[PDB]
Amino acid sequence: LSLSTRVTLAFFMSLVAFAIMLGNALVILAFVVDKNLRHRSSYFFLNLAISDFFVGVISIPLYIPHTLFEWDFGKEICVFWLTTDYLLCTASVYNIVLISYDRYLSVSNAVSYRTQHTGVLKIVTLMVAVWVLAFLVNGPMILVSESWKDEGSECEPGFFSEWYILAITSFLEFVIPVILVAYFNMNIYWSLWKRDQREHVELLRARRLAKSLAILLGVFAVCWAPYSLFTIVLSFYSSATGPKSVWYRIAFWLQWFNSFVNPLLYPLCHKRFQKAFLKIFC
Amino acid sequence: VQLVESGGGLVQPGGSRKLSCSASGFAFSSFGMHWVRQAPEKGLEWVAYISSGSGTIYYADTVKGRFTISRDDPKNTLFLQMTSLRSEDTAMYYCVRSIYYYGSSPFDFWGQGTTLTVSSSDIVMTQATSSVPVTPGESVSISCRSSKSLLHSNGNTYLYWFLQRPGQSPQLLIYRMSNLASGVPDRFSGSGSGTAFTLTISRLEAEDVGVYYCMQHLEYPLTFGAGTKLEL
Amino acid sequence: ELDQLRQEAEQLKNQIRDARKACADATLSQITNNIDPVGRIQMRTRRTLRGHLAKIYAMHWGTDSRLLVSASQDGKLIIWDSYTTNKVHAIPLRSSWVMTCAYAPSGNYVACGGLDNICSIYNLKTREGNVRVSRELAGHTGYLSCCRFLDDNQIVTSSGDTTCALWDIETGQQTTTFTGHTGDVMSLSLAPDTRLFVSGACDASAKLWDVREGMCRQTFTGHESDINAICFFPNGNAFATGSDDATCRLFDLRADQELMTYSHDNIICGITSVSFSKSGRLLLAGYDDFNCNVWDALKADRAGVLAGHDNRVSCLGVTDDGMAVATGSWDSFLKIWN
Amino acid sequence: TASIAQARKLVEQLKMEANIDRIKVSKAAADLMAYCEAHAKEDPLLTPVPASENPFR
Amino acid sequence: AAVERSKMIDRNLREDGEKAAREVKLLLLGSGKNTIVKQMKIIGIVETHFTFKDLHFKMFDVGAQRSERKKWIHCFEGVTAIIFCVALSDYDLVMNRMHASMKLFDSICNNKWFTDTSIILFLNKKDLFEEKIKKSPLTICYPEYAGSNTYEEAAAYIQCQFEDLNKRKDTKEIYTHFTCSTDTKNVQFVFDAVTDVIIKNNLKDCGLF
Ligand SMILES: NCCc1c[nH]cn1
Repeated sequence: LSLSTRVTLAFFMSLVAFAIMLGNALVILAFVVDKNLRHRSSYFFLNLAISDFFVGVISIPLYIPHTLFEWDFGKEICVFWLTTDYLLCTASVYNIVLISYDRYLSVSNAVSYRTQHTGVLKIVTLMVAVWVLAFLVNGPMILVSESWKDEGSECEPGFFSEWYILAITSFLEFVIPVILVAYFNMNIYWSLWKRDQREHVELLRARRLAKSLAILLGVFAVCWAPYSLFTIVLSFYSSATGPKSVWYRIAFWLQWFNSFVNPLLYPLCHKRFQKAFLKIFC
Repeated sequence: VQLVESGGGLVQPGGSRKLSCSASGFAFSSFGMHWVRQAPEKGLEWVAYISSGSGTIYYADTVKGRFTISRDDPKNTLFLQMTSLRSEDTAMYYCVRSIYYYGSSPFDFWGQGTTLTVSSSDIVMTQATSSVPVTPGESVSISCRSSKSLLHSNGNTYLYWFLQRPGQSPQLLIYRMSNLASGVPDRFSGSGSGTAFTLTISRLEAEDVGVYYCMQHLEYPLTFGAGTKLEL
Repeated sequence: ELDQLRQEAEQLKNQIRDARKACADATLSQITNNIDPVGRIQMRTRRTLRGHLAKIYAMHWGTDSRLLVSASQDGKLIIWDSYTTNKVHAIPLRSSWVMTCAYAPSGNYVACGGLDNICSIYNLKTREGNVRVSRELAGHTGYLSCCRFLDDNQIVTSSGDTTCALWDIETGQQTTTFTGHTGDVMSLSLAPDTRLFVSGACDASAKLWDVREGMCRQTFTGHESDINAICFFPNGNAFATGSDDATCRLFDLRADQELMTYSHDNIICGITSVSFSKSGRLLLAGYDDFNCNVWDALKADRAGVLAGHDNRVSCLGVTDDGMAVATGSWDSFLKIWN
Repeated sequence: TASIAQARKLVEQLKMEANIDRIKVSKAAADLMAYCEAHAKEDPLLTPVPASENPFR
Repeated sequence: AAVERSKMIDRNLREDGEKAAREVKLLLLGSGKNTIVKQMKIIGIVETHFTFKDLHFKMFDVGAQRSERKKWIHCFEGVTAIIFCVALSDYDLVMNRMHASMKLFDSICNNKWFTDTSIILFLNKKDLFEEKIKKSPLTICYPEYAGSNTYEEAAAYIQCQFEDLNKRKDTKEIYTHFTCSTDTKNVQFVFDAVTDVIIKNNLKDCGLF
């Protein structure tokens, strides 16, 4: 490819990485500064922001020279990149699942949710469990499958050779999270709908709630389904390991785009975080 | 207000004892407690300290590692568990309550003490004399010295004056070198420069006789002066 | 005898207005125009006291110029060390709704009151190691909006029942009652000599009282809305009020008329608090638009702005040495400026 | 009979505050000006104080 | 030591805010307020604290405040809801009592400090209203009306003129309840209507609405 085109692509990808870093840096700054954001939702937003921020700081900057400028990763460097990337992505997915669970609890058991006393220890336990499961899903298989890789230098995880491992990983990191998020969002909508001139107001409010929940679920699914399905299909046809097509690379980038999108949906739509941002920026 | 201790007595060397200090009539949980001892006819010697809430604990190296200061706020009790009791541990240990906020008097009340007998860097504070004969109605001046300056950047000079009348426990007179304690006649006064301090008593009365002590609270371990006695 | 008696009232009011205008030779802005302007005042936030979890309604400096109390409707009355930003005390209150708080000029007591119609007195120098309730003054039928100690023994309070009262704290009874207002009394300010005080009420009038006698010496009008704040000039020959019509006014006690108005076209909000600097050259006013404006008190110029609060500034005080200014707000924060 | 009594009290008090003497505002305005020039030097907020004498740095 | 005292105070101040954030603050206005207060009295300003189904409520009755409400109404910004009490049986009484309640209801409902605060309307004394409606017409109160003499239609007309005074629509709800003194459902209705307020507050905070 031409040098000018490669430079342009590198600039665009660096811009994307900078945006991913910056949104989550703003979220973390607001959390640390306000000190009125010590509710459970705030801690979960902080966890998600940390995961997306470290996606921005590590994965994409390492990716740019490897792909566009042909920098050759070391074997240990490739292992580190793969482990960190998969851990962070699954951590973002599981943070979204935890946020959805928290909102479902707030809507379905509002009395118990409000009167319940939740110490910082339990919140930290939930966050650490999210990170631990995010690791357990992917890392223990990446490290084990590193041996399976052929002599040729390929930085895809080894288990890509076997399709059942890919299916299990996608099930534990995509299908179950999607089903849980759909269930929680549908239950939130059902709560509002059961609660519901004035009938026009109720209809409009229910439509807005449905639109918001559908937007969240659809963004998550659209970002995470393409690459997972592409990988599973190519592995089933034995094409997973080898040259990548343009559509495959776009599907690869969709997940990092989700990491970019998460700050603007969950934190930025919350009014307490909005107040914190306004105070900091004014 | 009342601090009453117990647990003293005669013990053989190598043993261990536990002293108690039950509080009565004040917000015990809001006070930092000290243990202060005074060997027979020698002088005062600070032992240890436990903060309000049990956050901080301090010891004097003479006893660090063998003692421990523990607290029981719900029961309003302060303990001193002592182990490996040498002969030098013979002394009258006192329970002293301290509270530290801006403007407080942190050595205001002392317990009655409990006698413990065992069978057979730091700021040095020196009191010039050990006995001063005088008659009632005459103004007297006591003085003591420090190694460091007790004057802080705050503008506070952490020097305290006590008075242990014959047969009684110490009573605070001056805190931070110029402030009269609560319930003491206004004839006492304190002044200094940072390393040289003095305590002036105008119109001396009969009951103003006893050993005067000058203590620094600038830094730990807390150190007492030798002790100046007023004779009559 | 109602119509002719009332006509006599109007005739005497007209005579009063003629007397005030007769003695008014020249406006204050004509003779003070020869003074050099203060210039520009930039005060930095030196401390930020953050322990309150609700709106802050009142604050008062101790005469030490280092200690200050604040009252929030989270039910707490906090004493601060403004040098080390430490918390000296935290006093829980029986009723959460407090609208005022005071510090005894000796430093041994703190007073507060609000929607319960009771002025409670707290002892800060108990031998048992805690702040107790020493007295509960219950004589008002309306909420308590201000209270200030004269000494450790007697205190004066304003109330929403349209009256001010002087109390004996040892007995707990009103020594004298000050009556004559028509609306709620929102603020009072003790004179430096503590023999006179001024009170502003919701009838847009300020009245000067004699503590020992119990009578109106003078009445001051001119504000178009409720007077929320009032403060004495340092020499005690004048006072300044802050009203809901987005104006502050300086009233002279000798001339018996207003001296100048501190208003700006871009300010369309009510004044919540007013204060003077140690030299009486700076009138510090808290505003409902979330910031405090510093006014050149002799030239009626805005010399600076203390814009550091997220909600409206409820209270405003200056130390007895003039070293610092404290501002509270509904954003739950007190800030010290210098 | 209550309304007239309230008005009667109003007239008596109003007459009392009319009888007092008033000093010309040009003289009383100068008194505020004079007090400010006398105490100007010892006002930390008006005349900025170095960071050594400032207890809030 | 002094700095360590300030931190111990912060610990207990912040522990008090957590406890005070788990309580439902209700502002009681109105009439029949004493009936409502005595109905949920399980445990200047009169504060009633009661507990129902694991929720702690604090009612603040400002009836004995003869002062300018403009001065202290903002003190109650942040309450979960306002309980407004109206007596149905007081429309032929005296200008008109039912129009004094309507004048006050419009004041608080459209108040700027209470833009997001839901109102729980209690239309009290329905037993005395159904006896006077058959005895005296409602035209004495509302000159414009059709269902001259019937409890169901007259009460519905009254309830409609209170919820039509609400100018903020979709910003807050009005939960109207018909209540005789003998009623034994009032606390449940407040709990049911408060739970709706809490849930809508959670979804609004998340930006979902
Ligand atoms: N979650 C597997 C790593 C990846 C795919 N796309 C972006 N990053």
